[PDB]
Amino acid sequence: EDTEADVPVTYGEMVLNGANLVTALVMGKAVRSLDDVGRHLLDMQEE
Amino acid sequence: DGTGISLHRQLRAIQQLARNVQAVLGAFERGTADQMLHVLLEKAPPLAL
Repeated sequence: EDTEADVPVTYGEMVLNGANLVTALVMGKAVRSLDDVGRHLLDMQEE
Repeated sequence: DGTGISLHRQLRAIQQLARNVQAVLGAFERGTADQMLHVLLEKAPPLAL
C-alpha cells in the first residue's frame, strides 16, 4: 500500500463558440481552440 | 439545448415558416384573380356566335 487515498480531478469541457460555431454551420467543420490555432498561424507570419 | 446550433436551427425554423406563410397568403391574392377569370370565361359567349 502506498496509500489508500488519492487525489482525483473534475471533467474537462468544450463548446463551439466564436469561430467554431460559424464554421460548423457554414463550412461544416470545427477544431479545438480555433482561436488559438488562428492566433498562432496568423502571428507566425508576423514573426 | 445550451447550444449555438439548436438556436440556429430554431432560427431556420421561424424563418422557413415565415416564407411559407408569405406564400400562401399571396395565393389568395393570386387566386382571387385567377378565379375571377374563370367566372368571366364561364359566362362569356364566343364572339363569333
